[PDB]
Amino acid sequence: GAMVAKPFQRLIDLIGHMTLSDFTRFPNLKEAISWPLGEPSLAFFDLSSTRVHRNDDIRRDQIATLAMRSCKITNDLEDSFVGLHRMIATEAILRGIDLCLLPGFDLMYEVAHVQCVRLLQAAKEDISNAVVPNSALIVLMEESLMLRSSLPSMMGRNNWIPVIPP
Repeated sequence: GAMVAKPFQRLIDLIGHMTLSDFTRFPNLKEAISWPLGEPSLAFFDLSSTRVHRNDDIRRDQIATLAMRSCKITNDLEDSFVGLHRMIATEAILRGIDLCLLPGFDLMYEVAHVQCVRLLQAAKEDISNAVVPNSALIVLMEESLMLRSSLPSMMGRNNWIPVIPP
């Protein structure tokens, strides 16, 4: 059916035009977008943005592939969507994200939402290590500012574990 809201749509649409190296240059941010695939990816942003020109015919295949790679079920497409929905809920519970926002109708949006929450918590740690801001970092700073005033609960728990340098 339809979701009750899509709180991070605007941020998603900004991130969908950025590039992977705008995030991978910062250690905590890199880790933020390395869930759920086990490598840094903007693919869920790309499929969720309202600004990205995509082709509908191949959307369905891309979504299937992303689900299968996330949860590692490849033998049944519907099991893999269940599997990805489970990953979403698992991470959202840890992040303190309200599960009413994530009913599993638009799994691409839901992963990007959870990644946004990860990014906003991760940015604080990179900033307190005095990284050099780029426009990706500034966008995250601005969204946090807006939320601290509007609806601080949308950012979840302040429980990001800092990445340790190699």
